[PDB]
Amino acid sequence: DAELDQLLQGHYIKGYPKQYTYFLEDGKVKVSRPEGVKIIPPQSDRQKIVLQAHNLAHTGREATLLKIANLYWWPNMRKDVVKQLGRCQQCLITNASNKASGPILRPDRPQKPFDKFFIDYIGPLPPSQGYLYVLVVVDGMTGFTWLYPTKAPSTSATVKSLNVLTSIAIPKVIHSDQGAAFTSSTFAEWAKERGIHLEFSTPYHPQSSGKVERKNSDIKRLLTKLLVGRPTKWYDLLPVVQLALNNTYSPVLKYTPHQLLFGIDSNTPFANQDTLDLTREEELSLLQEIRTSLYHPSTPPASSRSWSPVVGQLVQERVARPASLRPRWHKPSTVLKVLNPRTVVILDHLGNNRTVSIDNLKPTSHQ
Amino acid sequence: DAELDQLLQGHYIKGYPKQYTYFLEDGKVKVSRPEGVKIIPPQSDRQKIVLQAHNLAHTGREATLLKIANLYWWPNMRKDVVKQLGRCQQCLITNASNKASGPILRPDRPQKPFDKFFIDYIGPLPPSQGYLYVLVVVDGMTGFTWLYPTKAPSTSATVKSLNVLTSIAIPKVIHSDQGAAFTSSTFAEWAKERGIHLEFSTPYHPQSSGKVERKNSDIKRLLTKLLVGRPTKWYDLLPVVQLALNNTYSPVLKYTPHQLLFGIDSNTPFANQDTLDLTREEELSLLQEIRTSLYHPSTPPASSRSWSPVVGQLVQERVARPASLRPRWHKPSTVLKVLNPRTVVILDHLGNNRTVSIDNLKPTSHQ
Amino acid sequence: DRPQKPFDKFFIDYIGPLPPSQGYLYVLVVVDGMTGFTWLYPTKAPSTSATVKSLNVLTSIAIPKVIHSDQGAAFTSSTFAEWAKERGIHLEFSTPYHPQSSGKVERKNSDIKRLLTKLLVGRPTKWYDLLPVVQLALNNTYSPVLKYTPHQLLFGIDSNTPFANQDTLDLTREEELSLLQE
Amino acid sequence: DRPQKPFDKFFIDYIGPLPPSQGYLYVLVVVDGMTGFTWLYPTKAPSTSATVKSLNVLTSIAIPKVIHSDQGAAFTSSTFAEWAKERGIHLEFSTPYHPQSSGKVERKNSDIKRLLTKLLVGRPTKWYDLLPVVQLALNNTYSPVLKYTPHQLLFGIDSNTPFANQDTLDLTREEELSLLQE
DNA sequence: ATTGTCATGGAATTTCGCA
DNA sequence: TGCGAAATTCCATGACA
DNA sequence: ATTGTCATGGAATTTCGCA
DNA sequence: TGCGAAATTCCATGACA
Ligand SMILES: COC(=O)CCc1cnc2c(c1)c(N)c(C(=O)NCc1ccc(F)cc1F)c(=O)n2O
Ligand SMILES: COC(=O)CCc1cnc2c(c1)c(N)c(C(=O)NCc1ccc(F)cc1F)c(=O)n2O
Ligand SMILES: [Mg+2]
Ligand SMILES: [Mg+2]
Ligand SMILES: [Mg+2]
Ligand SMILES: [Mg+2]
Ligand SMILES: [Mg+2]
Ligand SMILES: [Mg+2]
Ligand SMILES: [Zn+2]
Ligand SMILES: [Zn+2]
Repeated sequence: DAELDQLLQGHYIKGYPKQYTYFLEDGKVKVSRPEGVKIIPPQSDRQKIVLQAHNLAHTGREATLLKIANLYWWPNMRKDVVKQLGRCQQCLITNASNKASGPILRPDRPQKPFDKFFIDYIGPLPPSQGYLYVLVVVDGMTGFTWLYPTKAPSTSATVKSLNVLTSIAIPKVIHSDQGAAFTSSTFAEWAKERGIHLEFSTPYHPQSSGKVERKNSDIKRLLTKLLVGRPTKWYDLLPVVQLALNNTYSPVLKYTPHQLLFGIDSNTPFANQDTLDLTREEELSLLQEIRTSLYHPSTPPASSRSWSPVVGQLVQERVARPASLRPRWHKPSTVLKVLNPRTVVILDHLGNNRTVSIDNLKPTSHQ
Repeated sequence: DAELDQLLQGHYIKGYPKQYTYFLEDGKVKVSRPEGVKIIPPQSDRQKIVLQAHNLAHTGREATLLKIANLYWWPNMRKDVVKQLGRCQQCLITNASNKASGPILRPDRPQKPFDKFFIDYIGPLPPSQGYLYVLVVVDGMTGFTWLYPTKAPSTSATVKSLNVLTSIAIPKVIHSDQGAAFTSSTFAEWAKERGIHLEFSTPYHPQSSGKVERKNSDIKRLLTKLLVGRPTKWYDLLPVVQLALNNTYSPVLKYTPHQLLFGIDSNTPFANQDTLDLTREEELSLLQEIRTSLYHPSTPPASSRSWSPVVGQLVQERVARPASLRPRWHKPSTVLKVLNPRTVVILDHLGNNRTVSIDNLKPTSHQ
Repeated sequence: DRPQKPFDKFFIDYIGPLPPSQGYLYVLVVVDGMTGFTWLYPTKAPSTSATVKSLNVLTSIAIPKVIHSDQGAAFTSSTFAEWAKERGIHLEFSTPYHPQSSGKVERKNSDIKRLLTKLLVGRPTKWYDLLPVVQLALNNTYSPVLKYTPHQLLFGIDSNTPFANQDTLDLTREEELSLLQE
Repeated sequence: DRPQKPFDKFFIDYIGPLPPSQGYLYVLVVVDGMTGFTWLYPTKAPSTSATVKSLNVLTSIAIPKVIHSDQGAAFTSSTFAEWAKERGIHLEFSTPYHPQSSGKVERKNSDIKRLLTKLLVGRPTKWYDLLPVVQLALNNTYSPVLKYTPHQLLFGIDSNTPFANQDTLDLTREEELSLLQE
């Protein structure tokens, strides 16, 4: 009231333009603006007014301002509006983001076979011979794939299948998503016993297992074609599918996963016979050169309105399996470290450290 | 064999370049090409060879050719390869499309209130007072919305609610998707009795009901915020939500759906008082001008590799709810008429006429 | 003075008791003072509860600045007063035994009583389903003073149900006899 | 003549019967002729069925041009002949009572018999679980003639499990005594 | 016989207050 | 006739099962 | 503590066969 | 040294729950 007092008599106050006539009427300070006559509420009333207008439908910046501007005017209204939007907990956890993630990374292809495995489960499928799932194991360098049918995506069925697989060779690293079969301690003890380092995707981000996820597509696609018109008996087709895909050419690479693994086709149809006159040593020499000259894609252009995380920034993690009529976003969190432009550690909503993908984050609006 | 006979002696045959030496060896016609020595199978064997190479993994153009080129060579191999790909039924119905749809249409806003209603159901939701669904009715011109809670998305519950709604005014047209409540004959008889024309979206294409679908989002979003921390008792909030959204400003329009319908706010918080001195007739005069000057968006740019349908073209309809390990596409169909660049009539896989959206079609590859 | 506008004043009143129709006995009449637009709500009693329950439906569409009614018990209760205060609605009562409103509203409430009577006869227990068509008729009836229907004054457009065939609103000789028997 | 290559020839043979381990009694040995790489499959009988069932697993990874074996009944059956013809595999038999192969394969099959015996003692019924580690040892064993391990000749890389500690492969005095008791 | 839509908040652009 | 700041407009983003 | 991927078929570009 | 056609490369599209 003290500020608005000097305004009525004609003194100047910073923020209130001088060329307007501020008068009193019905016990309220008013002003004649081009849009009409508006009420100038005292400073002590402005927070409550912004709150009442926002809470009508929990509207954003402009829809809240248009309501206030129907009755009131004061210097820098939107400033006070944005101030309330950043303090409304319901809006911060329910609204969607409008900033896209930064462009994807194209991590280096593993240098050698058996450097890194990507594993994942497909299923459930129609029951075939009592089996419901398929363990898919993809060698990251070659794309060579092993298929194992199981009755459940269990740790016990994974250990059984990988014991048979690693009869041929032990990998350095196995990469899996955070499914239950792979995150149990029994699976960790099984890997530690063999010098295998376990490497896990960020949660709820299948892109990170994209190498095996993409192979899952080819597997299902070929099973679909083979089962057209027939009942979905897929158990007896897994070896057929595994061999077919392992000998299929990648048009961009000009090689099949079998060729990248062994450097020479086996007794399969249309076997390439180009190296028939070389010795095995000359063949393996040509293989090491081919393995290091493979095409590798590059990070794409960022989109017009992308965000990249900064240490100390307020961000929010996407809710995993949100119930009906429940918010899709967690309470705000602080970024602790930036491992790469697409991966961060946050101080979790519970209080723990969590390594999450940027695709499951949004920057908290209004700072 | 007659064609390949003249080749061995040295005569010229169109398609076989002259500067290469074609010889015989092991009872097979061969040629010394830069990549190596390849077999030239007679014409009568080439179809079976393309088939055998394709069927290994049902690969496309280049992956099939690379297999054949390991052993054979003949003029225009890929021509014979594409010929088989267009005859492989399993590949045509299982593979994905790689041509995007043409850009979306932005149909004209209905000229008056009650010209066209958009209706749809939300749910099921958490049970509230025994209710599970919400009938959402959106007036296309104003965005004004009516909310009715029901126990099922039934025809009987729709007729009950619309009888209460149309106590205020009868619309010309009601637009709904092809859900069961709206496609029954009981609903058609109810509409014919009232001069209401029923207008249906193309099947499995919610974009076509986009006006009410978008309102569904605002409804759920506001219900979510209001129920934070509380049990999901949404029944008593529907009137609150309906009134709140009907009086919320659209920042791009600069008006609320209530204002577009009535031309004057009611006794709600922050009621706009700009027309207090005009008569009602002067107010309605300003309302008719506002209704015809509203912003309207335009069709966006087409993408790099979009397709648009042509009469007589072979296209394929997406399978509605495809089972596991089953094709995602129907057998090819013929385009009968092009109603607009985004809607066509096809001669269905069963034999009927079907009006479908282009987003649920792909052009059949290899003609 | 400011020109009269829709939602400036709602006139409410109860019609009944009527013959039972799907368990309802009364009709809560709401008429907008400026446009003459009419809403009809069926209730089971002339109580504050039924009144609040019915007006809660209407006020989720539009809220009037003032509600006007007679001194009926449902409207003069402290419960209804608290309901009106919560929504910022001012209550306005006519003097006991001296009902007043406006010429337009008086005549509209006359039409409603007469229109209901004409369709009561022959089917006195089927009026619950007829309330929708009754409102469409009342709201698309031409006003001799304003030279516009309530639908046009409220929405600023012509209606998709123009009731050109203006009904007689008087009881024929057969209906006169048949109504008398009850 | 063309240089010898992997998958040119697979040498197969049966080892058994062994003490029962998880219901299995035999081991089907498959050795690649060029690299010396070894696959071990446990079976329940030296039958064509068990042979086909086990080779069906191997031939979903790589298919040899030729399979070589002795004239054992499981390999000379018309069923196994039809199985080999369907996959384009040529069958090649050594003369009855005159087993032959190659020096590299002879010695590899010697190592396998000896390595199994050394781990049979003490735990004769637990060899089913040891087959994986047995293959890793055999396939990462250094070859004095080729100066490369089977793993290196097949994949062209070093292995993540280099068995530098070359085992004695001979029975210690205690194992000699304990094996004799059985 | 039919057809996407629009709240949201940073950024880009225009307008305002003053000289 | 031009400047700094506020006000307004622009528009990519994402969700309606 | 971690990170998208790659078959597909029209289109765009390069190479081939011949002079 | 240049043309028409074939061969090869390019790359947006979409699906891996
Ligand atoms: C036989 O036809 C049917 O069974 C149709 C059933 C049906 C009814 N209503 C639906 C849907 C399906 C349906 N899939 C959706 C649906 O998928 N909505 C999500 C959605 C996706 C994209 C979009 F642009 C808008 C949307 F609402 C829907 O919103 N409604 O109202
Ligand atoms: C506690 O963590 C969990 O419960 C994770 C469960 C789980 C496991 N495996 C999954 C998923 C979820 C899963 N959502 C997906 C999944 O959504 N895949 C679809 C998919 C989407 C995008 C993409 F780029 C690739 C994909 F495979 C999956 O592929 N796998 O293997
Ligand atoms: Mg998984
Ligand atoms: Mg997966
Ligand atoms: Mg629907
Ligand atoms: Mg919907
Ligand atoms: Mg009364
Ligand atoms: Mg033997
Ligand atoms: Zn809020
Ligand atoms: Zn095919």
